[PDB]
Amino acid sequence: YLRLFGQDGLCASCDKRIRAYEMTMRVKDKVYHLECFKCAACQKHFSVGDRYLLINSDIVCEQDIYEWTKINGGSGGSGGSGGDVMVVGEPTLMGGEFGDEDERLITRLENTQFDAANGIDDE
Ligand SMILES: [Zn+2]
Ligand SMILES: [Zn+2]
Repeated sequence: YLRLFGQDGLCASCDKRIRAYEMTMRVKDKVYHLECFKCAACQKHFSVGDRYLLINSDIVCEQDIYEWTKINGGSGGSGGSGGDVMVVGEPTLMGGEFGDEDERLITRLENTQFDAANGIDDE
């Protein structure tokens, strides 16, 4: 096996290399671009905090979910449990180094001060 530069999670929708920009969440088996993260029936874009359903090809929003599955699906309960929905995860930049090379060569003590407010949102 020969090594490759970049990412191994290509966009199964547009068949393009997911690198540098990407800014997407990790899906079940296949990874897709943010711009490519649109509905298969409405072609609309999804936002963080909303629940999405992954169809045979692309993502299908709750707006056309019933009518879409009704035409290309039907009836049939065969398999091993199926009825879960996932929320669109926030984008995480691949450009982030988290290492401690300075504390491994030289040992130094430092004092840090942080202020916390504490409080949750309801409305
Ligand atoms: Zn793509
Ligand atoms: Zn839709």
